[PDB]
Amino acid sequence: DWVIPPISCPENEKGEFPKNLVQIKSNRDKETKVFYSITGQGADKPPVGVFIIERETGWLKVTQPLDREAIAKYILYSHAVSSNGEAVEDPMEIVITVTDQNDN
Repeated sequence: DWVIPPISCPENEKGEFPKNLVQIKSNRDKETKVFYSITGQGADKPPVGVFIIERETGWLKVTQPLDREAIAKYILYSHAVSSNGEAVEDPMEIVITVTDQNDN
């Protein structure tokens, strides 16, 4: 079921950017295919241009990895819409915690 406010994002990820990190999960996805949207520091606010999400699949991808040395937990806001044409967004706060890279 789509119910998990907290999320995890690796740091110092190396490979091919932009790169995907984790899928998103809302809630209204129990009545109609809901699409996503993102806004807040990391997307539109400084640092602007870091995280990006697919309003269709809800895949959370980023152009820049995270850094525990800088921030241990990032926070973003998102909106929801019905792939049918009806808006179903709501002030949703997504919490993204940082986790040790695959290196350990």
